[PDB]
Amino acid sequence: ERIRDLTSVQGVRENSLIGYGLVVGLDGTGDQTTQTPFTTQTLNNMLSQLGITV
Amino acid sequence: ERIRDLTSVQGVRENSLIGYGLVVGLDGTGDQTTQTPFTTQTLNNMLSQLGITVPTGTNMQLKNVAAVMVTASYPPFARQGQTIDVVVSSMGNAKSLRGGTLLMTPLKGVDSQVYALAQGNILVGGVNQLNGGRITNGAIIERELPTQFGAGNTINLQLNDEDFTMAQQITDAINRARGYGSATALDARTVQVRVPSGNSSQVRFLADIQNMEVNVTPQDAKVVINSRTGSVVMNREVTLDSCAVAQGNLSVTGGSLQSVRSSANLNSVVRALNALGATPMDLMSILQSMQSAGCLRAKLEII
Amino acid sequence: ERIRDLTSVQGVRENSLIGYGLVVGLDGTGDQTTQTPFTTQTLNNMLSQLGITVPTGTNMQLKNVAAVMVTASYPPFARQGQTIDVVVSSMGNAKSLRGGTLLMTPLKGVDSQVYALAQGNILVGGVNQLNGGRITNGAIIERELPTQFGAGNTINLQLNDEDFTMAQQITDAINRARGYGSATALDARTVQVRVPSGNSSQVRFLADIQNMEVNVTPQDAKVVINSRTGSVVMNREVTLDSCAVAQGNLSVTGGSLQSVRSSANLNSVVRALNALGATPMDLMSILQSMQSAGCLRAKLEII
Amino acid sequence: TEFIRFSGVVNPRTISGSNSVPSTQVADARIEYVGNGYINEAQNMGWLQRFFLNLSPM
Amino acid sequence: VSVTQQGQAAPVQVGQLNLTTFMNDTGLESIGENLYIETQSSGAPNESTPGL
Repeated sequence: ERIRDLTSVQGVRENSLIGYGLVVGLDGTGDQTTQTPFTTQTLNNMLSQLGITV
Repeated sequence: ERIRDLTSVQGVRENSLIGYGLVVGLDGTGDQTTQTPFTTQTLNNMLSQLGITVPTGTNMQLKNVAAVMVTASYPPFARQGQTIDVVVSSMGNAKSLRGGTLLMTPLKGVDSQVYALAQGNILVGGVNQLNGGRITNGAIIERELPTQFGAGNTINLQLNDEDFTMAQQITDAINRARGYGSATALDARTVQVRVPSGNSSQVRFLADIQNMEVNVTPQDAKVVINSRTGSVVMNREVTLDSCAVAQGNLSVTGGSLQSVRSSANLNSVVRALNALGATPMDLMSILQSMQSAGCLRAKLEII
Repeated sequence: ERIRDLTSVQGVRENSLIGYGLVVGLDGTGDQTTQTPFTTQTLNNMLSQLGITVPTGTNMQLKNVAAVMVTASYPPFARQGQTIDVVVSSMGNAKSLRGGTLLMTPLKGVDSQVYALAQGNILVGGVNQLNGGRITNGAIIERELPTQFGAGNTINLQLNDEDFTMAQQITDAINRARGYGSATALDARTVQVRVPSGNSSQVRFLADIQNMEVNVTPQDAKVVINSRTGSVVMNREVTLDSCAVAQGNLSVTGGSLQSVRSSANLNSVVRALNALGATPMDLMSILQSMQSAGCLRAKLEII
Repeated sequence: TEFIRFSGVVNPRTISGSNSVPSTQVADARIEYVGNGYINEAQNMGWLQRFFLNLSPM
Repeated sequence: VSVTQQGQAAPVQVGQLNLTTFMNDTGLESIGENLYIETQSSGAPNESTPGL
């Protein structure tokens, strides 16, 4: 059980994924949204997608 | 009962549903509705749908209503009429959702189609989170997803963790239990299983396969370090090589350089590292330095 | 009496009804009606319907009236004249609904049709929620839903939790009790049962099936973590693998690295984790780190 | 009699909360505002004047 | 107690401030924090609207 600990197999590799999201349900410890316009912009985007146009 | 704990069946998967709703019945701990216009806008929308038209120019300052986002999981083979649990999370400047009620909320999928309808009473712990809650059986399934299960003679078991040895072990176990060419391995993560054509026969085959017992072969040595929570976890395959370690305010129980012996099993590694007298935050730096030097014969993963 | 606790009958489902109403008889704990124009607007609507026309330009400042939202459940096979319980939740800036009375409220469905009428006296606990209440038998059913029950020779039992083993067990139990081809499995969640044509015969068949006893096979190992309420729940299938754990302010009862033994049953797992001397909030991080490393042979679900 | 005719294609997400959309968000906007009666005929060139406007050297 | 509001030429009434009248004002017990309480020598606090 040492070769698996010393080498890696060609083609058997890991990639990296990134994305943007919103986290809700905080107890008043979220963004101020006055210094972060993108939070409100993306919340409005989500609401518009769901059918609400602010 | 190990195969069901090591793999997942192809096509038997869970989806994610999201939706918007209003939570009423709060004890003055709802939205301020002056900094959250969408709460009042959607309340007016609901009232208009119910037959009440509030004039556009009017000041509405509510205290018992909070705009919330509802999240749910669409289960495999979900059927209309079935109930699922939902999570309700406040969206803006609300104080608590302790005794609230979630009104009719359509839960959309990624394709923006309604798959469930959510309505129920929130349970909030009450150090405890106040702006988040859970409703058991809070949403009723309304749409069903087509699937290919029961069609064809091939089904893929997908391992939770990639391993050629574990894939071969599962394949050999299935071949030992249910005939010569019952299962084959495609890669380190997928095992292809031949099943009879039909629905009931495949359910029987999967029922026999799922509870099968497979002896887990030893995995790769791995040390998991969580600096955000301050934890270190070492599996049973971690070994150590002999080398000297020095760190601030740590000394022989004497000199600042302490010898670490060659260790073969996990008990020896734990004894050698406890001989250092290191705090876990110090142990993180020690382990990283030893991985850089080469004493630590394990994969150091920071999570 | 286990099949009725493990499955649901296709077509036998519950719907959700919503409506708007006014609650009167409060002891000065109602809406302010200056920040909630809809309360006064709907009170004027009710008075106009009853024959009283209050002039449009007039200041109405009420204290015993609260605008509320009423939620109810439409039961399976509901018939007009039957009574159901309703939940009454305040909507804006009301203080309490302790001794209120709900006036005539039409409960609409998703299709915006009246299915029930709600009117009664609210019961409020009175640490207790003041803006939410329940009325037992508060709504009378007014509309009935057509259904296909009694038509055809097939009925589907839908499992609460998807499992090929449990589906096969239910199918085998039905076949063992009521003939060879009485039940078949379609997927991990649905079991198709053949029943005689008619209404009474299918009711008899379902009555015999529902109270049948089925031995539940072991499920998947699962550790449920609720960070919002601070709870951890481990089922009987959770096992542990030997590995070392370190966390802040936790030490051998000595060194900061503590060994965790290989555990087969739940009692061994509980003993090993209690040997760590970890607070449940610390146990959450420990369990997540062990799942990342691989000691925890269970599915870690955060709810 | 006056006629105001409108045609076009509207994106659903451009519609406001009051079921309104400005005319500048409509893709193939066709807008027409015409009338009839002697008021409208008084705003038409005479046939001879149109002939001259199209065929006169200057 | 009348309160004026916007868009309402007529002031609204909010309530009556009633005064308590005793028959021996010397006899009340001084609690301390600018408060007097009825005693046996000044019993029967008579509520009345001011002016009568």
